[PDB]
Amino acid sequence: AGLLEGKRILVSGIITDSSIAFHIARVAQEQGAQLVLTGFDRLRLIQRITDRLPEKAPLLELDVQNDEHLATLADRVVEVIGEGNKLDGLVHSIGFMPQSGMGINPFFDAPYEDVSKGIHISAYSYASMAKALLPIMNRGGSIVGMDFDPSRAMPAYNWMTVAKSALESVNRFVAREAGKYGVRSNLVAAGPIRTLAMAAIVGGALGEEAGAQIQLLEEGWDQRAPIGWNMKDPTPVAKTVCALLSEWLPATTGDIIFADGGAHTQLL
Amino acid sequence: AGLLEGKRILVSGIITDSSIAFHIARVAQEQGAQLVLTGFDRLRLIQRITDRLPEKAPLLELDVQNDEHLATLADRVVEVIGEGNKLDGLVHSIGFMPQSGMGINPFFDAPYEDVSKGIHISAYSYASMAKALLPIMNRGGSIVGMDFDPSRAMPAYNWMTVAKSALESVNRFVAREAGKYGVRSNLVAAGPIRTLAMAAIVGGALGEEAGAQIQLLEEGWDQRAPIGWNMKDPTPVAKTVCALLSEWLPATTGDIIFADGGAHTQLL
Amino acid sequence: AGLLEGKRILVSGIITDSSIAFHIARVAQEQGAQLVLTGFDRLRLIQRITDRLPEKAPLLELDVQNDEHLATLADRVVEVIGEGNKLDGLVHSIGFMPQSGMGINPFFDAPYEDVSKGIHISAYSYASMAKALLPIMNRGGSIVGMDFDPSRAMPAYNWMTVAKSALESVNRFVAREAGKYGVRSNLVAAGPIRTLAMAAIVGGALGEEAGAQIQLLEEGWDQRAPIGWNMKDPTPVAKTVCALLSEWLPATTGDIIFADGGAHTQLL
Amino acid sequence: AGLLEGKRILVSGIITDSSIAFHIARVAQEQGAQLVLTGFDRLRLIQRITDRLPEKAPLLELDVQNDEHLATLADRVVEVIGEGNKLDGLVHSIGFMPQSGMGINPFFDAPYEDVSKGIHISAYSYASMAKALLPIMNRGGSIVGMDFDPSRAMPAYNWMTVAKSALESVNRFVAREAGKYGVRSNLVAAGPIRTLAMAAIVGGALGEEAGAQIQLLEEGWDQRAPIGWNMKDPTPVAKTVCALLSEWLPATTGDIIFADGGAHTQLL
Ligand SMILES: NC(=O)c1ccc[n+]([C@@H]2O[C@H](COP(=O)([O-])OP(=O)(O)OC[C@H]3O[C@@H](n4cnc5c(N)ncnc54)[C@H](O)[C@@H]3O)[C@@H](O)[C@H]2O)c1
Ligand SMILES: NC(=O)c1ccc[n+]([C@@H]2O[C@H](COP(=O)([O-])OP(=O)(O)OC[C@H]3O[C@@H](n4cnc5c(N)ncnc54)[C@H](O)[C@@H]3O)[C@@H](O)[C@H]2O)c1
Ligand SMILES: NC(=O)c1ccc[n+]([C@@H]2O[C@H](COP(=O)([O-])OP(=O)(O)OC[C@H]3O[C@@H](n4cnc5c(N)ncnc54)[C@H](O)[C@@H]3O)[C@@H](O)[C@H]2O)c1
Ligand SMILES: NC(=O)c1ccc[n+]([C@@H]2O[C@H](COP(=O)([O-])OP(=O)(O)OC[C@H]3O[C@@H](n4cnc5c(N)ncnc54)[C@H](O)[C@@H]3O)[C@@H](O)[C@H]2O)c1
Ligand SMILES: [K+]
Ligand SMILES: [K+]
Ligand SMILES: [K+]
Ligand SMILES: [K+]
Repeated sequence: AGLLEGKRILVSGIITDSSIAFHIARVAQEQGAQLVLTGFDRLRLIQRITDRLPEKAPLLELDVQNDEHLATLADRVVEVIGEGNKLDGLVHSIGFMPQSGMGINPFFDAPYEDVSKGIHISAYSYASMAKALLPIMNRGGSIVGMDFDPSRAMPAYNWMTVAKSALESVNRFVAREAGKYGVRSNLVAAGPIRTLAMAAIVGGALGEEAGAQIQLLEEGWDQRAPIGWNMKDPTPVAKTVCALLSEWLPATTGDIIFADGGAHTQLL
Repeated sequence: AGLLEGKRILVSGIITDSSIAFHIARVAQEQGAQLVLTGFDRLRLIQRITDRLPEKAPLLELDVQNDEHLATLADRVVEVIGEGNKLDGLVHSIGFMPQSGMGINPFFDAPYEDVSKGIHISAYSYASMAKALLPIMNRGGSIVGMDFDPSRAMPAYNWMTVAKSALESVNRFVAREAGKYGVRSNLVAAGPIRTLAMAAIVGGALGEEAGAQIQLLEEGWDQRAPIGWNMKDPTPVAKTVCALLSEWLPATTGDIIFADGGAHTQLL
Repeated sequence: AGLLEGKRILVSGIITDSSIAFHIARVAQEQGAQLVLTGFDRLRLIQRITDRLPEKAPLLELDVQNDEHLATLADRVVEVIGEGNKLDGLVHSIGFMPQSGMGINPFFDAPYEDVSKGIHISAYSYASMAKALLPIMNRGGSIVGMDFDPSRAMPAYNWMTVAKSALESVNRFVAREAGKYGVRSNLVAAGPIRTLAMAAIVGGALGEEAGAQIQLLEEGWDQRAPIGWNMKDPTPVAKTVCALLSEWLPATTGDIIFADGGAHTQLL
Repeated sequence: AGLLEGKRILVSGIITDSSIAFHIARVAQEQGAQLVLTGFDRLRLIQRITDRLPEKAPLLELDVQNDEHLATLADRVVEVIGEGNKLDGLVHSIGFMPQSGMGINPFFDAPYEDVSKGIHISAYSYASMAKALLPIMNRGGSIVGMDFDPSRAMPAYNWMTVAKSALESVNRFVAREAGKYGVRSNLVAAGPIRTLAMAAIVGGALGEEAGAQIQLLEEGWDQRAPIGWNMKDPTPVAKTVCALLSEWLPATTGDIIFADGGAHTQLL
C-alpha cells in the first residue's frame, strides 16, 4: 500500500516529460493514486507523453481561460471516475507569462494586456479550478499548487514573480473556501527546475543577459542550499506535493511548503 | 523651513476631503512642498475639494487605465512646473476593485474581467506611473504608494487583498528601475482609515455581513496596536508618507513601512 | 509497512501522556519506527507513562543543561541500538521558561538569570542535541523540533516567545551543520495544545489575567483556522512531525512547517 | 530649527569614532538634539572620542550587565538633564558576542556561558534599558535599537545572528510596555558598516575563512541594493535613526525599519 493508495487525484500541467506535473503524476501513481489528467491545447502530444506514465490515466482538455471548459470540468471528471465517486486531490501545475513580461524585455515595457493574461493563467486559475472541483472533492482532500518564492525581486522573472505573489494571496483565500468542504489548500515553493522552457531561457530564448542572470541564480541556489539543489531532478518536488496530498500534514492549510533544498533560509 | 521645503511632489488619488491623499497633500504643503495634483474622472469635484488645501496646486487629469493620459503625463507636468525643473516625489494613492471582488459577494464568483480591472488600477499602475515620471525625477527623489497589509487573508477585502499582494511585488521591481535614477520606491502600509467609501461599506454598501466583518476588523486593530489606532485620523499616515518623501530615510527602498499603530506586530 | 518502517528515532520531551512528544512517539511506533526515549528528572514517572506506548522503548536520562549527559549521550544511544547502527531521526520536544518569564509577572521583571535558563533549555539545547547526535545519524535522516510561532508578540507567553524566536534562528544554523551529514533540520510550529501545564495556566497557575488571555488566544485560533483547531487533539501535530521524519519532504531544511489549522495565514 | 530641535536623547554605544552610535549622536546634534551619552568600561577613551562631537554631551557609565548601573541610571540622567525634565528618545546601539560564538569557531562549539553573555548584552539589555528609562520618558518619545537582519542564517555571524533574532522578539514586547507611556519602540536593520571591529574581522581577527565570508557578504550587499550600499558611510543609518526619533513616523512601533540600500528586498 502506497502513500496515496486508492486516492483519486486530478493533475494539471503536463506538457512534456520534463514538466514538474509529469513527475508529480509518476510519483503519485507509484504510490497507488488513480489519476485524472488535464491538458491544454496540444492534446495529441500530451497523450503521447503521458503514455509513458506507469499506469493509464484519462486525459481531459482544460484551457483555464475558457469559462466553458471550467463550467463542464466537474461533470467531465465524474464521467471518468464514476457517479458517486469524488476526487481526493487537485494538483495545479500551471503557469504562463507572455515574453514581454520576462527576460531582457524591460519591466516597464510589458503592456498590461500581456501581464493580465499571465496573471489569469498563473494566479486566478487557482481559484477558478477550486471553484469548479470543490463540489466533487471528499472531506480530507487536498489542493496543491506550484509556487516560485516571490518574496524578493529577482532579475528576468519580472512579471512572473508578480503573478506568483498574487497566487500566494489567492491560495490563502482558497483555503478559506476549501475549509468549508474539509479540504486543505497549499502551495509548494520549488527551487529552479530545468524544464524544456527553462533550458531554452538559459540558452538565450529571452535574451542573453536574461539567460546569464537565470544561470547565476541557479548556481547560487545549490550553493546556498544546506542539502544542495539539483535542478535536473524534480523527484524531491514531486514527493513533497505527494506529501501534501496525503493525510500526513492534516493541519496545514493556506500555507507554503518550501521544496528548495533550504536555499531560502540562508543568505550566503 | 519645513520637512519638504521647496520639493516638487506629484500627488495622485484625491477624490474627497477624507481621501488619504488629501491629507498627504495638506501635510506636504504644511512642510513647504510645491504640489502637482492628478485626478480621475470627476475633475470639477476634485478642483473644488482641493481649493481647501493650504496652497494652490495645479490639477492634471490622469486615468491610469488610459495609455494616452500616461503618454502625455510627463510633458503636462513639465508645462506646470517649468522647463528645466524636475519632480522630487511621486505619491501613488490609487486603488479600486469592482464590487464583485469585495464584500459578501463570494470570492469564487468575481469574474476575471473584474479582478483584472482592479489589479490594473491598484497594482500595475504603480509601475506605469513610475515609467511615465522617472524621466523627470531628480536624483534623491522618492516614489511612495499606499498599501494595506495583505500577508494574511481577511474577510470581505477578498480580491483587493490579492491586488495589494501584487502591488508589494511590483514595488520591489520598481525599486530596481528607480535606483538607476537615484530614486527610492516604497509603500506605506496603513491601518484602516474611515474614508467615504469605507464608511459606506461599514454601513452595509457591500452587504451586511461584510460591513459587520470590517467593523470587527477595525475594532481589533485599535485593540492590538500598542499605541492605539484612530481610523478617523489619517494625519499619522500622511506624516509617514512625508517622512519617506524627505531625505531622512535615504537607504530604504523596495520596502514597506507600517503606519498602523504597531498592530501587525501583535497577535493579541 | 508504515511511514517510518524500520527507522530508528530518538524522542525527547515526554513527561505525561498529554505531552506532545508522547503522541509523536505513539504515532511513530504505529508507523513502524523503533524508538529510543530521553527523559528529564522524573525517570520513574516517565517510565510508567511510556509503558502505555504501543511498543517497548528504552529510556535514557538527559538533562540538556548537563554537559556530562550530553557528552555521553551518543555512546549511551549506541549501547541501546547496537554497534554499527545509527539513528534516522531526532525529535526535540523540550521547552521551559521560569514563571518570572511568563504569565502576569511583568515582562520587565524577569531577571536575566531566569530568562537565560529558559533560553538554554528551549533554544540552545536544539544545537547541543544536534552536536551530540549528528555523528551517529544516517544520511537522509531528520531532526525535528517543536515551535510556537513567535513572529508577533502576544500576552502572557512573554519570554517564552523570545526563546522561540531564538530557536527558529538556531534551527537555520543547525541545518547548515546537519547538511554536511545529509541530514535535514526543521521545526513544526503547532497551534496551542492542552498539555497538563497549559491546562493549569488556563486554570490560573500563572495569574488570572494570564489565564484569561491564553484562553482568548485559544478560542481565536479555532475561529481563524480555515479547517478549525482542536487544542485537545495533538494527533495532527504528531502526524506532521512524522511527515518530516519520513523521506517525503526530502528537500525541506532550515524551515518551519505550520501544524496550526492554517490559523497563522488568516487575520480574522 | 532641526529635525530634533530641543529633544533630549540618550545615546548608548559609542566606543570609537567609527561606532554607528557616534554618527547617530553627530547627526542628532546637527538636528538640534540635546544629548546624554552612556559608555561602557573605557570611559577616558569615550570621553576623548566624544569631545569631537559638534556639541558638549555629558557622559554616564553604563555596563548593561551591571544591575546597580541600571538601578541608578534614571536618577543619574535626571541629575544631568534637570529635575522636572524627561527624555524624548533612547538609542540602544549595543552589541557583543564572545569570539567562540562568531567566526570560524564551529557553531556547535560555542559554550552556552558565552552565548548567554552575548544574548544578555545584545538582546536582554534592550528590555532592561527600557525598564530603567521609560519612567523618565515623555509621551510621544521614541526608543530605537540597532539590528542586523537575522531572518536567514549566514556564515560567520553565527550566534550573533541568534542574538539579533532574540532582540527583534524583545522589541515587539518592549513596544507593548512602552505604549502605556505613549512611547514607540523600533529597530533599524542596517547593512554592514566598517566599524573598527568589522575591519579587524575582515582582516582575519576571527579566522581567515570567516574574514573571507564576511568580505563576500559585504560585496553582494552593494550588488543587490537597488540604490547601492557604502559600508564606509554610516550617515544614512544615522539619519534613519533620527527619523524614528522624530515625530515623523508617529504610528510605527514594535517594528523594524531597513536602512540597507534595499538589499533585503532583492534576491539577486
Ligand atoms: N523552475 C521551474 O520550472 C519552476 C519553479 C517553481 C515553480 N514552478 C511552477 O511549476 C508549474 C509547472 O511549470 P513547469 O516548470 O513544470 O513548466 P511546464 O512548461 O512544463 O508546465 C506549464 C504548464 O502550464 C500549462 N498551461 C499554460 N497555459 C495554460 C492554460 N491556458 N490552461 C491550462 N494550462 C495551461 C502548459 O500547458 C504546461 O502544461 C508552474 O506554475 C511554474 O510556475 C516552476
Ligand atoms: N482603510 C483604507 O482606506 C486604506 C488602508 C490602507 C491603504 N489604503 C489605500 O490608500 C489608497 C487611497 O485610497 P483611500 O482609502 O484614500 O480612498 P479614496 O476613495 O479616497 O481614494 C482612491 C482614489 O483612487 C482613484 N482612482 C480610482 N480609479 C482610478 C483610475 N482609473 N485612475 C486614477 N485614479 C483612480 C480615485 O479617483 C480616488 O481618488 C488606495 O491605494 C487604498 O487601497 C486605504
Ligand atoms: N501549546 C503547546 O503546548 C505548545 C505549542 C507549540 C509548541 N509547543 C512546544 O512543544 C514542546 C513540548 O512541550 P509540551 O507542550 O508537550 O509540554 P510538556 O510539559 O509535556 O513537555 C516539555 C518537556 O520539556 C522537558 N524538559 C524541561 N526541562 C528540560 C531539561 N533541562 N532537559 C530535558 N528536557 C527538559 C520536560 O521534562 C518535558 O518533557 C515544547 O518545545 C513546547 O514549547 C507547545
Ligand atoms: N555592520 C555593523 O557594524 C552592524 C550592522 C548592523 C547592526 N549593527 C549593530 O549596531 C550596534 C552598534 O555596533 P557597532 O557596529 O557600532 O560597533 P561598536 O563596537 O562601535 O559598538 C558596540 C558597542 O557596544 C558596547 N557594549 C558592549 N558591551 C557592553 C556592555 N556590557 N554594556 C554596555 N555597552 C556595551 C561597546 O562598548 C560599544 O560601544 C550593535 O548592536 C551592532 O550589532 C552593526
Ligand atoms: K550547498
Ligand atoms: K491598544
Ligand atoms: K474556523
Ligand atoms: K546595486
